Amino acid sequence: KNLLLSFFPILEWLPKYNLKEWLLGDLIAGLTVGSLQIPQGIAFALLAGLPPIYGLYSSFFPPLIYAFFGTSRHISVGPFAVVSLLVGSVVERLVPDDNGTEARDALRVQVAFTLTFLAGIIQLALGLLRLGFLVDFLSEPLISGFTTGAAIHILLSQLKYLLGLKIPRHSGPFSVIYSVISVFHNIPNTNIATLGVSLLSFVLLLVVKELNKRFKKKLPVPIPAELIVVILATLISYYFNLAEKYGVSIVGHIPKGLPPPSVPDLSLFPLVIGDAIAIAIVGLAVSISVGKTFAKKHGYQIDGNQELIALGLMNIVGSFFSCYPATGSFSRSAVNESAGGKTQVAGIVAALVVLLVLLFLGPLFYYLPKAVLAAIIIVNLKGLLMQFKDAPKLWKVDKLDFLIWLVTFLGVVFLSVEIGLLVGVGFSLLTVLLRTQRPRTSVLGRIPGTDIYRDVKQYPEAEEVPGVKIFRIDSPIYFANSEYFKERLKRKTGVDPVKVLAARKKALKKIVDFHTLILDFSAVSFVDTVGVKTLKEIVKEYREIGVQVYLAGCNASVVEKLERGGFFDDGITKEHLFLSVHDAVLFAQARKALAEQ
Amino acid sequence: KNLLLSFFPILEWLPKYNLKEWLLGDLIAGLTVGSLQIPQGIAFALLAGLPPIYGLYSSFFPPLIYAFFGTSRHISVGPFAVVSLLVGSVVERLVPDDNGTEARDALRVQVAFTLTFLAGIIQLALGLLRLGFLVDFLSEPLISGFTTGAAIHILLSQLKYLLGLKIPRHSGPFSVIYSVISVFHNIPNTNIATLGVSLLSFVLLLVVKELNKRFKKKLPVPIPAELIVVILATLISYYFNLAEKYGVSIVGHIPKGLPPPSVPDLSLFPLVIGDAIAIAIVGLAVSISVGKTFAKKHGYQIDGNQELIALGLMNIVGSFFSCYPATGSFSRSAVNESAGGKTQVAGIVAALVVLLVLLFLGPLFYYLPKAVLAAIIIVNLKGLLMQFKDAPKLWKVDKLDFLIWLVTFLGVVFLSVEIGLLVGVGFSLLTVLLRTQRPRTSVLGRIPGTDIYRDVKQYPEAEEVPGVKIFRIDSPIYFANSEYFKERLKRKTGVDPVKVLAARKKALKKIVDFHTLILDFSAVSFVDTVGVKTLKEIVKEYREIGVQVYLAGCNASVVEKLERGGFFDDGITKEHLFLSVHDAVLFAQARKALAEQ
Ligand SMILES: CCCCCCCC/C=C/CCCCCCCC(=O)O[C@H](COC(=O)CCCCCCCCCCCCCCC)COP(=O)([O-])OCC[N+](C)(C)C
Ligand SMILES: CCCCCCCC/C=C/CCCCCCCC(=O)O[C@H](COC(=O)CCCCCCCCCCCCCCC)COP(=O)([O-])OCC[N+](C)(C)C
Ligand SMILES: CCCCCCCC/C=C/CCCCCCCC(=O)O[C@H](COC(=O)CCCCCCCCCCCCCCC)COP(=O)([O-])OCC[N+](C)(C)C
Ligand SMILES: CCCCCCCC/C=C/CCCCCCCC(=O)O[C@H](COC(=O)CCCCCCCCCCCCCCC)COP(=O)([O-])OCC[N+](C)(C)C
Ligand SMILES: CC(C)CCC[C@@H](C)[C@H]1CC[C@H]2[C@@H]3CC=C4C[C@@H](O)CC[C@]4(C)[C@H]3CC[C@]12C
Ligand SMILES: CC(C)CCC[C@@H](C)[C@H]1CC[C@H]2[C@@H]3CC=C4C[C@@H](O)CC[C@]4(C)[C@H]3CC[C@]12C
Ligand SMILES: CC(C)CCC[C@@H](C)[C@H]1CC[C@H]2[C@@H]3CC=C4C[C@@H](O)CC[C@]4(C)[C@H]3CC[C@]12C
Ligand SMILES: CC(C)CCC[C@@H](C)[C@H]1CC[C@H]2[C@@H]3CC=C4C[C@@H](O)CC[C@]4(C)[C@H]3CC[C@]12C
Ligand SMILES: [Cl-]
Ligand SMILES: [Cl-]
Repeated sequence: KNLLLSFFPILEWLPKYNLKEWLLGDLIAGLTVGSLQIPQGIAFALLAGLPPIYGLYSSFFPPLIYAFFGTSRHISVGPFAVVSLLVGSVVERLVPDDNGTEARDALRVQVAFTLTFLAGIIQLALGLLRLGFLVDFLSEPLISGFTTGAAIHILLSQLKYLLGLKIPRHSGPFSVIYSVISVFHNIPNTNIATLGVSLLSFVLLLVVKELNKRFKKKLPVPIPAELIVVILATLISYYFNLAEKYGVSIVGHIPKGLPPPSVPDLSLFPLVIGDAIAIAIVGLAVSISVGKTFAKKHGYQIDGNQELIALGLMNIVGSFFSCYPATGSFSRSAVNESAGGKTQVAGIVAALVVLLVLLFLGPLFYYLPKAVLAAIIIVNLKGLLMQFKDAPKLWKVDKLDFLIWLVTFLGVVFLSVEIGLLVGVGFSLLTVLLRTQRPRTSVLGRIPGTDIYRDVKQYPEAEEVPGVKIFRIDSPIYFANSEYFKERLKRKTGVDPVKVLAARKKALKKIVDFHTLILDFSAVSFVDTVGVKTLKEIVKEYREIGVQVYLAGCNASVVEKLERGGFFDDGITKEHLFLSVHDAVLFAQARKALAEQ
Repeated sequence: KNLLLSFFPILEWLPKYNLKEWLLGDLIAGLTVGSLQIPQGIAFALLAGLPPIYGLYSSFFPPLIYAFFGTSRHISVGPFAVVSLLVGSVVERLVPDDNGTEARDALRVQVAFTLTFLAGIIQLALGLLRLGFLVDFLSEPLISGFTTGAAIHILLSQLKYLLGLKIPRHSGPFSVIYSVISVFHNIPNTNIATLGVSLLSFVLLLVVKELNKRFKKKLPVPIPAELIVVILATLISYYFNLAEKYGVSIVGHIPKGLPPPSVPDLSLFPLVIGDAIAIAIVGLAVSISVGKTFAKKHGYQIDGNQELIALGLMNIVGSFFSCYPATGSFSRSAVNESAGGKTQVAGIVAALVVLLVLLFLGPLFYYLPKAVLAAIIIVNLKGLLMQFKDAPKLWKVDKLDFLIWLVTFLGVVFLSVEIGLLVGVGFSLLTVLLRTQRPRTSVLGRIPGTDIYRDVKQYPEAEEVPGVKIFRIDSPIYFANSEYFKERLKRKTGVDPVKVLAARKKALKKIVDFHTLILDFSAVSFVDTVGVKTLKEIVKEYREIGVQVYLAGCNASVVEKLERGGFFDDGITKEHLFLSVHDAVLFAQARKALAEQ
């Protein structure tokens, strides 16, 4: 049935796969992306505090399970920088660095699996409850700001490995500040051989990237830069024996064999639930952003809810099979597309390359220095840092879009990354109220010899109709802007009906221009409860000083809510609702005439 | 100057005060409200965990300082139920109940003063920075929900005092649940004499309230119920000697003398900053709500910012002079108005009544049982509990207004009161995005023999113009709803321009109805950055399949932001902006004719 084929997209898109003009392309793309996943896999695993094999496990399992339940065709899932950074924060916070090393690593990976599990379950939940419309509310400025901030943290973290210092640091409030001054203090304790292999690594990386970009193809597959750099570095550090002689830190023992099946111990559920919620939201945001971009560019559509179910299932299975939360990335996805990726066959191919390295190659990466991994992370951070090109653009167009970007960026750098995201999302939602809370109110006049009405301050041509005052608000009337609307009505019509009633009563017990106000509700998108209360007030007041109030332009939903809210018994009838300002005006003049006689 | 008179309203409204038809009324109102403040002062002081004299200090100082800097004329400030409940939470959390008693009380009141100070400073800050428009965003359902929840907590807290049990409880997550089952467990440990004086207290209160309400005036001032009940109870508990014989808990020693000048020790600033922020926001919300209600009803206006400055100064001075955060209340304000309050002279009068009780009367309230105070609190909780009459009303009109009320109510009862308020405010802001995220899109037709255009599905009369497709969205085009807008455009116009371009290119390299789309932007309130990007996409796509796109109805601000965002160089010129759908249609038909030849 259509439900089972929509809950397993693989069973629908796989039979249709034409093996002649696609298979070659997807195999090229898969080999290119596998060659890129291995080094980064290990690197991002260090950045999350886990042992190095978890990167390989996270590069193997997730892409498979996604290929099965996933709707996007150009996304590459795996271990990505910012999710790695969040997992790292949690692990070293629940497990300080102080037999002992293996005990610490066992508790570390238990925390990692609990994180993966809870994040998977949250993503899966949101997907089943059809709440995948809430990923719309994660603004593009919000995620730009967020990922740029996180790239500042990731850059600072990998400075220490890059010199060879042994600085402890935090990800807590203002931690960046004392972390960089910690690095400025301990720069005389710089290992020189570590700095050497770091700069050698960067030189080899920039040579290979520039060379294979500008120079002639002579290759169906581009040159895997990170892989050959990792290979050359481990060979050098094994021959010249850097580890024991010069004291250069290396990657530990990488074990041979498939992942062991594990169980995330939920004893830690109340400690890590906060960071698991942050991991789930960041995963959704970046995975679905990428999917949507490539889908638009290649002329197809992804389902947000099925993407949440896919990503959720991916992380839960990974949780059992010794992984840490995977997510879509723009860098791998760009590489998977530019290589000639057409389907999730490319993901399956990449995962087979990581698989053969998990089984066979394995402990050849013993003598790999940690400085080469830190350099790889930095050259891949280019992407996220070039998003500072967005703060001027936003500035030029919309200052509230600029502020969302700035608040999230500063939130992330100069407080926690979880707190940064929370503050950013709040401010993001507030900016809608801030746009609608002082709307654009106008008094309309008729253009001479035409049956259209427009603003009198903006179109001096338009004349007010005698006896008839027409006022138009250009916004919803809800709790934020209802007091303002009533005030601006009483200011631009130049009548306060309660002051006028007070004057008239006072004069009569001691012994206005218009007879009809027409509210143009064409632009009133919606009303809430406070809006309806305010409208009842306005109509009752102007009834008391003897002024009929007509509504000209209400949409169906506003009339229905005014009807529910009891607008239609305090003097106003549904015979006072007109279709256009003109019809209201005509009826008003006609009533005035037939009531004169 | 006008600044000094606006920063001290007393210096402007006091000289004008006419001593003949007001002074008598304000003195009656002041005596009525002083008589009501004394008992409740003490009661609410117990509910906040402080010693009983702090209620009297908080009933004396704040009303004075408010009379000086305050803009409202019917508000009565003092110690109110919900602020008392928040202060209490903080105190017993930072100071558990375990010489010893006086040491604990000293640290308790130090915490209380720090709370008052920080809350005052936050209110003052918001007022100076002209951020008093943010008190608009605190919806009426949000505050109804919140105060009703808090009244459930306050009611449960005063059950234990009312029976005479010695149950410990919390205000933490789900604390209500195990707190009520704690009371159900310990009901066999009920003191009988305590329950006696509790029920005697309630009987005297309901007798005096009903009697002085229905029966003949024979009185310029109504009968102060709470005061005479406190007096009768202390006399009974002193003669019959309840305290030592039957073990009835009593109010401690109430000291004679003016408050001592104190200093809030800011060693506790990082412990109590959260709860001080909650106290400041709840104070603003309830004070300004009351001020606005009575101002509307009596035909004047209050300044939100000057109210924040007034309330801030009030709490800072109180902080120094041995008080805890005061706020406006609807109950006292109603009583101050119904008694014949005209100005803040009534507040000054009330504070003089509390003053003479601080100096002279004082330790006569030694033998006052705590059960009488708990009964007074419960009969004053009527107000807040009768707000359950709001959940049906909201339900009937607007389900999102109903959900704001429910989420805040449940947040407050079944989690923390601070967390309840935070969750409520979030959801409150989200409901604006939820209303605007799937707006009402339409395809418009011309009414026959009329130059107006309306929906074709809703008005079958209207016919589409040949060659011209008119589409109208009835919302802002921002990040929440921009993908939807593009989708609904491509669905209701029945053309996907990228699919059409693909078909045409494919056909040409192997070997639509309309020529003009008119976007009616009359109801587009605003655009953000993502909106402009989407609009550029739409225009570029329909340029590629050879369809001119005109904008008919953009307001000034949208055109300016489209101009900034670079909308006006990808094929569209400012010569494609029309004033009305009709003008666009005419121009489109004319261009088509003159281009045919
Ligand atoms: C009661 C509960 C309260 C509890 C507390 C909670 C309080 C919550 C907080 C709420 C406070 C937020 C209020 C914002 C009001 C909106 C006004 C607004 O922004 O419109 C813009 C002004 O803004 C700008 O353009 C400013 C940009 C510069 C700011 C920092 C630069 C630093 C550079 C780098 C230095 C780095 C570090 C420095 C930073 C420190 C002008 O807008 P516009 O041009 O007219 O166009 C758009 C139209 N609108 C939007 C205005 C309609
Ligand atoms: C664990 C529980 C967490 C619950 C959180 C609840 C959810 C959060 C809700 C968030 C709602 C909105 C809060 C964000 C306010 C933005 C401020 C702003 O406009 O400043 C802008 C940049 O300034 C910045 O750089 C801001 C940096 C971050 C913002 C801090 C806000 C306070 C919360 C931090 C909490 C600290 C906690 C301490 C440690 C725990 C510039 O100001 P501006 O005035 O717009 O400038 C233009 C001038 N005019 C003309 C417009 C006026
Ligand atoms: C990606 C990031 C995510 C991270 C996670 C964060 C997730 C954040 C969460 C977000 C989730 C919120 C989504 C809400 C969707 C809006 C739909 C909506 O409410 O419209 C209404 C349906 O709603 C109702 O009427 C329901 C009312 C009853 C509910 C409980 C009753 C209990 C009674 C007592 C029992 C007590 C206990 C029981 C309670 C347990 C229908 O609306 P309508 O009639 O058409 O009129 C208005 C029109 N609109 C508004 C619809 C346009
Ligand atoms: C200290 C740091 C704090 C930072 C917080 C950050 C800021 C918070 C941001 C708040 C943003 C929005 C969150 C509120 C979600 C409302 C849920 C909803 O719609 O349910 C409603 C009632 O259900 C209820 O009774 C809800 C009760 C409270 C809501 C809990 C939300 C999770 C946060 C709690 C945190 C727990 C923390 C644990 C302890 C610390 C009904 O659901 P519905 O689906 O609408 O029903 C109608 C059905 N359809 C048709 C509409 C579908
Ligand atoms: C996409 C890739 C190929 C870009 C080129 C990568 C190499 C050759 C170059 C360009 C990108 C560069 C990194 C980008 C980011 C930064 C941050 C900056 O504050 C210090 C230099 C540093 C750390 C750069 C070092 C050199 C670098 C790694
Ligand atoms: C310092 C951290 C917070 C990064 C934030 C950078 C912000 C504050 C800076 C970076 C570059 C800046 C822009 C650079 C260039 C111009 C062009 C000029 O004609 C108007 C100002 C404008 C548009 C600047 C506005 C502020 C800006 C966006
Ligand atoms: C405004 C005043 C005068 C109302 C009348 C007060 C007295 C006479 C009456 C009516 C209001 C009543 C209280 C209102 C609230 C509740 C909550 C309910 O679950 C149990 C009874 C209890 C605790 C009531 C006890 C009796 C009570 C105190
Ligand atoms: C139990 C706690 C959470 C209090 C919340 C009460 C809510 C869920 C209840 C209280 C009273 C109820 C209302 C009582 C009466 C009616 C009239 C009927 O024709 C339609 C339903 C309607 C409108 C009910 C809807 C739900 C309602 C508002
Ligand atoms: Cl990446
Ligand atoms: Cl009260």
